[PDB]
Amino acid sequence: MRILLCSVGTSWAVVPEAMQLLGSQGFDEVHVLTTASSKISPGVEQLLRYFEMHPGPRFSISRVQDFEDLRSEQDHMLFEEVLWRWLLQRAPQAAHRYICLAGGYKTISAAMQRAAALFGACEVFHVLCEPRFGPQGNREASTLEEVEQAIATNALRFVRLGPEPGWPQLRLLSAPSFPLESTLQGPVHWVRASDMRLRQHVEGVLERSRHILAAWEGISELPIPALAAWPPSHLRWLHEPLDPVQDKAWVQALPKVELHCHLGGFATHGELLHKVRQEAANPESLPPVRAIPLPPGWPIPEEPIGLERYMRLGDNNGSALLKDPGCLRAQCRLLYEALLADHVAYAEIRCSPANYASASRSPWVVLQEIRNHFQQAMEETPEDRRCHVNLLLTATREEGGDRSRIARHLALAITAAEHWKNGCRVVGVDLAGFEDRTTRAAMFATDFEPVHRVGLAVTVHAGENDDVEGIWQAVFKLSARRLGHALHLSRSPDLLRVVAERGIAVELCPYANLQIKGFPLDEEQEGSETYPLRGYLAAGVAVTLNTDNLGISQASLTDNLLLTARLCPGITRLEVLKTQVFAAQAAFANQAERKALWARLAQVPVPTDTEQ
Amino acid sequence: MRILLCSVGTSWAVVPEAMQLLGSQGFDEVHVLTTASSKISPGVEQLLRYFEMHPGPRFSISRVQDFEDLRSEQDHMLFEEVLWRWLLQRAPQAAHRYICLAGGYKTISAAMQRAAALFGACEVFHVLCEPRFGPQGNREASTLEEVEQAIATNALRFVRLGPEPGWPQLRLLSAPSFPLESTLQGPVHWVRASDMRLRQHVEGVLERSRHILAAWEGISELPIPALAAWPPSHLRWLHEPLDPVQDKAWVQALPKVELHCHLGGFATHGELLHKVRQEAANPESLPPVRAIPLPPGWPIPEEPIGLERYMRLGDNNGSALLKDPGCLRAQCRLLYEALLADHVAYAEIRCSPANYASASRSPWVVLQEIRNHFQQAMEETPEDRRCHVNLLLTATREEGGDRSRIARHLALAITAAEHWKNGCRVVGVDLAGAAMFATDFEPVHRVGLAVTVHAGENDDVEGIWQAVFKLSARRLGHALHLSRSPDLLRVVAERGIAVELCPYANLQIKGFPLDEEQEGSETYPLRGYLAAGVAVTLNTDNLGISQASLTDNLLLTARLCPGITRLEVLKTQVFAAQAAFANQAERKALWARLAQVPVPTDTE
Ligand SMILES: Nc1ncnc2c1ncn2[C@@H]1O[C@H](COP(=O)(O)OP(=O)(O)OP(=O)(O)O)[C@@H](O)[C@H]1O
Ligand SMILES: Nc1ncnc2c1ncn2[C@@H]1O[C@H](COP(=O)(O)OP(=O)(O)OP(=O)(O)O)[C@@H](O)[C@H]1O
Ligand SMILES: [Mg+2]
Ligand SMILES: [Zn+2]
Ligand SMILES: [Zn+2]
Repeated sequence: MRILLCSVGTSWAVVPEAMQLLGSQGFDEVHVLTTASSKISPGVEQLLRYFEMHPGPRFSISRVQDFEDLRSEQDHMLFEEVLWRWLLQRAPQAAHRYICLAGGYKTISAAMQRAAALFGACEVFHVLCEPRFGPQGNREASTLEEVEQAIATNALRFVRLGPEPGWPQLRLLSAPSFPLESTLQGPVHWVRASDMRLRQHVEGVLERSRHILAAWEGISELPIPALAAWPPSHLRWLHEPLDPVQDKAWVQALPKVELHCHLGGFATHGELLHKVRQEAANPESLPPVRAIPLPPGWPIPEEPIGLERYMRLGDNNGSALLKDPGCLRAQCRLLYEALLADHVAYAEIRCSPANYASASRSPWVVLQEIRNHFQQAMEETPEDRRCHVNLLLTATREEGGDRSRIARHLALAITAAEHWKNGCRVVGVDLAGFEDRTTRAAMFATDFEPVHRVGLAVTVHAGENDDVEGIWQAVFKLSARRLGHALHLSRSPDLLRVVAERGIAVELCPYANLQIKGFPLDEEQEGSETYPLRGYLAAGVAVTLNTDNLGISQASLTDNLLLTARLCPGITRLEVLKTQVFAAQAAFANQAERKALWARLAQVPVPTDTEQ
Repeated sequence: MRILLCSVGTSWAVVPEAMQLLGSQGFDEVHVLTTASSKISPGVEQLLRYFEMHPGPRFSISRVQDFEDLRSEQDHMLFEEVLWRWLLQRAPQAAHRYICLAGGYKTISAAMQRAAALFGACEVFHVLCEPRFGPQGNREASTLEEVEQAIATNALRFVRLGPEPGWPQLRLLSAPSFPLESTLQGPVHWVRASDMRLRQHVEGVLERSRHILAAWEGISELPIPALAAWPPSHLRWLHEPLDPVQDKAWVQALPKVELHCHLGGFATHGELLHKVRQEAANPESLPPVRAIPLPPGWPIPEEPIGLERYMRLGDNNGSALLKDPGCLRAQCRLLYEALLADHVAYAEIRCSPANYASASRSPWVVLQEIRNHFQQAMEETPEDRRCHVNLLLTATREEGGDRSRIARHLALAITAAEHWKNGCRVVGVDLAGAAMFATDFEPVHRVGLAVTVHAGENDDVEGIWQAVFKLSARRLGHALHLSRSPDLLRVVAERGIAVELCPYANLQIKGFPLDEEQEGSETYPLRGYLAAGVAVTLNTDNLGISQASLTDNLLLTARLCPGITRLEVLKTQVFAAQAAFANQAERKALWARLAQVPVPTDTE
């Protein structure tokens, strides 16, 4: 089976001439598309007559209604937009198509040759008749007799350039997808192009291909393989330094991952603290709102305020408050809205249910409510806009240490891990207060064999400190898989290798680290006191950027990603985009949750200021 | 610059008119391509006349010295070759390239257009002149005076089609790569094409670029990202089950990673055993060659012979022979050339230097020599086929309670960890075996050494638990009973711990059904581990006792695990590449070797 397709200009003999390209085998179905010019209609009748005679195969004559003649580029494109549509309907496949570019404009033959290499074809050929006919014998065949003279006298030359396989994304463009309006004005199919959709599709299938092939070299330096379809000018933008003020609208739209977030430090002051209190189940046991003054310049202080002072800023929330069932519900719902305004796709919230247990509300009752308040908010959100929330139970700070309180949280986490197997889950424990030397014994004095034997992951909170010996015991004694605020790894080069090669992730909180211990800002060169984010990446450490306390720090996740530009000199926009892939791998998520998080991470927003 | 390329034929006024595309500014140097036909010569003389009477931009006239009239596609093939090469010489840049497809045959314009669509161009226009000239005012301006009036009277209408982006890997082709010979028969540069490289290097690019696009979406499933450039038939042959008869040549040519290989069990008998004894420094001390019979069916025994009988099968080599300084070189060199013949790109050899120490050669002297016998062999191999060898020290539990050997090996590994920073390195210790939990393996962890633990012959699930969390093992050897504990099989996958599996050593020790029509209750746990997300690696263990190379071990999986595909054998190599104890420099060099996957030969 073989379709024939050719363009007809002012000479119609080409169509009967191409009929002999296969000797006497001909074509199983021929088609002719030409213009609406008044000089073409006269040739239509001749082909109709010649189609009336020798009517072996099926015939069809079509003319572009909206293309009289070539006056401007708008005309060629108009006919170009129709050729592909007509080329799909008449020719459904690419292995049966045969094309001739004899009749038509020099820009119409170019529209025929190009059109074949895009949707695939079996062959493209040309015809050239000897000018040994007509009066004086110095002209080519122009009558039904002269044409048959050259047909029977071997006066036609066929220049067959060769077949075209076609591109992969265009061999499935079916004509029904791009309908062509055909009018039956007798034996002529006058066609009209409804929309320019097909052209807007091919230009989108060949534009994306050229971008992928230009990025098939650094495809291993790209954290997200979906960045390949990005224009080369955009990929050069991605490789330049981050701008904290120009990229705010790009970082704010990134699908991010949260791994370090305390539930009790969320709404500590401002319009949010007063909103949590208004939800109290009994607005009579709420303690008086203290007056905790934020240090000057908050969120960016003038000097570090130490860890002890940093905790005290969250005294209007936490253990006091949220013991009320109504105020706890508000926190678990006002916090999920924050994770939706940051475009966070996966979050692990750190909670201490034993801090919220009253005489009638056991730690399990509190933990069961926290899980169900996030699971309801998760279910009331579209699957494409839904932030997945998992829970970590915290072995708290110096408030802990007692044997009768660090093993109650471990038992609570073990029971919860086996309880919920879908939706919001308890995925691990957070050994906070690990930097407390007194509580250090309590952490190593308690057995963690049950925690590891049930599949719960351990993350260690290496807060403000300089004891590199604690990090060694966290990796090898507690089998921790993540490290919190490990800001002095570069000092011990031998420990930086162990962390990098073993795959332990490091949780860095830009704002919390700046407000507690302080770091140089905007320095033109990397010195000795500089933030270690860029040194960890060079050493092969899987670093992640988190918020820690959305309320105490007064900075969102976007404000933490932007501060790295002013905190690490030279950090690029592919570096921040790379920490989101490290976080996705450091998350204590199962296969189902990971597969849903990579889909969200593979939707990096396109930049807008890629013009210089 | 605004270089312009013009094609000419029986009409020559196109070039003088095409030069007006830019208006009064014009071009800086317009170039013309022409054939060898005599009929075009009158235009050529007129074209030179126009150029000489219109001085300015560099004017060049080139004729196709091997094409005179369109007769067959052979002429067409020769036209494009020169055309592309001609366009690669007269117009180097893609922003200075202005092309006019008017002049020439009907197939010439397509080549002038298609070629632009492949190499790009600033513009490929089309100048049309009003037929208001000639003696009767009916023909297009043909003479010198008519062309001027056509330009002067604005009888020109240029049909601009647009610029051309081209293709990324094709928008770099320079002139010297595909040169040309221009015979100066006067002001005309008669050009000709020597070879056809500019049509085989181009036609093949679009072949590879369509494979990438087709297989790009189906990516992230290929362990090696470079496989996307494979033909779809090849990329679909990769997803079919392995066939350990027809694939003995593709598996043999694969770059492989060796993570479990014992030095002392290499040349245990046969021709290799005598080539190690033959090089002994003190032939008067070589022990007599004990008679050790191999169970019938070796390497495939009719029944599992257990571990105790397996060890005794290699009693003609090892500490018996390796205490000789000369026999320790043949072992280290006859072993490195066995990995070269197997295409191994990175290997970790397990040795016990304390078993070869005499009263004059301390364990450090033996290790000092083993390291330099591998480093010397590595440096004497080209850096293209060079297998990088690292060393693990095996601290085997002894059946005397004698833990002095354990102490010497652990101290030796810590000492050698800092000594060597390049070339062959001691990268970890092998805990081939409660005492180790009282051994205080912390010091090896503090110096950066990795730990590998052989899983005992018993189904000691509590043993694999303590290796992961007490010994902090990063790899597990012979952990065939992981599926027993569903919670353990999930901890191993989530922590990224790798499992070292030896298809022959496991078959000849425990025994597994072979070529069973479907998965059963006593099948090799390869596919079960892979499905559970466990990082699995296939090794040789003892290349001498087992009598099988790394290639044979990979093929035996086609029988132990029915339905295993050829993409899985590549996954095990990527898992090994990430489970290796190599550093960044070594890992970077190993990824380059892995990326050179051999291409399937049948595919049909
Ligand atoms: N620095 C921190 N370390 C650990 N958990 C913290 C920290 N700050 C806040 N939290 C979170 O707060 C919750 C319990 O602590 P909470 O905020 O109630 O503090 P507290 O010590 O009980 O008293 P206060 O009311 O003065 O804050 C848990 O979610 C815990 O994760
Ligand atoms: N498949 C196996 N399973 C367990 N242990 C093994 C296996 N293969 C070898 N071993 C033991 O592991 C250690 C590896 O050391 P190696 O084989 O290089 O030494 P050797 O020179 O053969 O020692 P020997 O003096 O015992 O003969 C030895 O104890 C060897 O017996
Ligand atoms: Mg031995
Ligand atoms: Zn914290
Ligand atoms: Zn072993």
